[PDB]
Amino acid sequence: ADCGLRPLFEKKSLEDKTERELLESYID
Amino acid sequence: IVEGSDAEIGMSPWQVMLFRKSPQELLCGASLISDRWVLTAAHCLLYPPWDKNFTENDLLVRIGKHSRTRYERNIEKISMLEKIYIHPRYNWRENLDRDIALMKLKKPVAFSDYIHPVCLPDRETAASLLQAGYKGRVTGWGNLKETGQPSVLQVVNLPIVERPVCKDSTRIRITDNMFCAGYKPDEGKRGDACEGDSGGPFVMKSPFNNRWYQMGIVSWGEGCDRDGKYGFYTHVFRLKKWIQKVIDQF
Amino acid sequence: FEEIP
Ligand SMILES: NC(N)c1ccc([C@H]2[C@H]3C(=O)N(Cc4ccc(F)cc4)[C@H](C(F)F)[C@H]3[C@@H]3CCCN32)cc1
Ligand SMILES: [Ca+2]
Ligand code: NA
Repeated sequence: ADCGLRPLFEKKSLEDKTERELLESYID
Repeated sequence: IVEGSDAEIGMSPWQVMLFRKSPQELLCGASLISDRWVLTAAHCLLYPPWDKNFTENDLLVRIGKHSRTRYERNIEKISMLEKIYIHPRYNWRENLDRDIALMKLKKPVAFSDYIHPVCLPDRETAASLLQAGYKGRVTGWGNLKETGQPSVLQVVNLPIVERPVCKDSTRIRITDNMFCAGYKPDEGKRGDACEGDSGGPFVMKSPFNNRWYQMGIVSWGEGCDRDGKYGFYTHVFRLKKWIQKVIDQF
Repeated sequence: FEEIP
């Protein structure tokens, strides 16, 4: 149920240092 | 991982190290997909041209790790294998088509800040995210260069490449069960998986539900981080019917 | 590699 939600990141609403690079590439 | 960077703590809590018992050495990467199941590349376990044919009792799974070589007391968990399942149509003779394997753990692993499963894509996930230019992330403890070894887990983000570009980069026959990723010569950024990283995950963070999905498995390449060459990845969604069949049955 | 217990 909680797959893919990292305890030290998404679970506490913190972002890692490079995930924004991924997001920015998701343009369509 | 060539031209990557150190991972942050808990950044890839699904990352698994496949560890040979004797001699003690890194065999491959892998991922955690539930408390009981680990996903990897078939070639990590079975590759007859190099006389590779591991049995369950030959390796251990180490989960929750950051340091490559240290025993990370009170953090990592070491798990034994109950059974290995290799795709029955894995084509080790030719092009590594269907390069996928599952491992069932003897006991379920407890989740923690450092240990947590990744999602597998459904059809809609794959259609939305598997697009040329979209970037995913590859992680591992493999070599830092084609021709040394990292102190801690490495990470690099890489764009999915257009299929004709992938096909034109190699003499090997590419199938629909593969995709490629990496930067082009003209793009100025670099990065690739390398020896030690294979079997590990290529993940993407869905911008719709903010979950990480394992879209690929590090499968093959020619050298590491060579200009005009790309890493090839097993297309997880395309093999999900087999994954489900195995988990449902066993 | 460090020895494992
Ligand atoms: N992205 C990369 N640069 C990259 C990814 C994976 C690999 C893998 C596999 C890999 O590439 N192999 C060689 C190979 C490639 C294509 C084929 F059709 C057949 C064989 C090996 C065979 F066993 F699969 C694997 C070994 C195991 C350790 C590293 N390496 C090397 C390079
Ligand atoms: Ca070709
Ligand atoms: Na390249």
